[PDB]
Amino acid sequence: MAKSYPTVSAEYSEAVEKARQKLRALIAEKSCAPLMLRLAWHSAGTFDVSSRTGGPFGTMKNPAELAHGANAGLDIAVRLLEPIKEEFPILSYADFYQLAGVVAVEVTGGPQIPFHPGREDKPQPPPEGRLPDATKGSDHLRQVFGKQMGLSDQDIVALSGGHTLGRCHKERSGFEGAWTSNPLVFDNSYFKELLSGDKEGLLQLPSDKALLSDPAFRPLVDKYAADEKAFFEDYKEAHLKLSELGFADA
Ligand code: HEM
Ligand code: NA
Repeated sequence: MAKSYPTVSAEYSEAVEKARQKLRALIAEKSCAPLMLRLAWHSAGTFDVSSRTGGPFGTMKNPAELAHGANAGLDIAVRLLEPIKEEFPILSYADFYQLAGVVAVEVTGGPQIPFHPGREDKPQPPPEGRLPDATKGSDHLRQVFGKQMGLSDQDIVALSGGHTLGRCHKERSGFEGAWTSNPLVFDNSYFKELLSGDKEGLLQLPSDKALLSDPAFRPLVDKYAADEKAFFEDYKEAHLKLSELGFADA
């Protein structure tokens, strides 16, 4: 009951479904689901509840936001998706990029995240600096996910499982390597690798390691490493909330 979703026309809903189908095909055919999940997450994760600025309002299309250091490489994702967007002028960029994130999780075998249309494309990007610093720890994660976005500790650990997909690139973030041996498969391998420690061929960031030493985050790591179904359930709920920060709040 925290949300009151807006009414959109049948044509809008039809466009969402047709765009979803095109996105499912492109994301699978181009093997770019991890990048598209990162696109949706960096679009949404800038929300600060105290000012109601940032969030999933289409601003990743804005070159000034693409130029943020944390968004290096997301210009590639925007350009890859633009041919589909051109076929769906009725849709907001805000909805379109969140739909791409939901599709990225689906096509890699993850949970089916509900999707509710109607986000507006806002004119101003957030200030740079809202997203998490990979070199910091649990206090910082709580400032970013909790104080800014309004999400719970469970949400932090579940969403960190997005690193089950993809990898870091030296020219984008400056880190280099994948968290998992199967980076196109949405599963609980991220948490299993965290628990087994550093090892040749795989990466862990300081922010990942902070989940192991924190007394509230660690039981959640243990749970998700042991129980993929529980991870999928909590991930679905957290991704839904993330994708709707500042949107349709009652
Ligand atoms: C918890 C704090 C987080 C930190 C510090 C963080 C940091 C990073 C960094 C440094 C990269 C590498 C970017 C590059 O070099 O290409 C990355 C990639 C990625 N992030 Fe996170 N991230 C966080 C949370 C999340 C969340 C919440 C999600 C989604 C639910 C997510 C999904 C991804 C994905 C899928 C990639 C790989 C992209 C690719 O393969 O191109 N991350 N993250
Ligand atoms: Na994986």
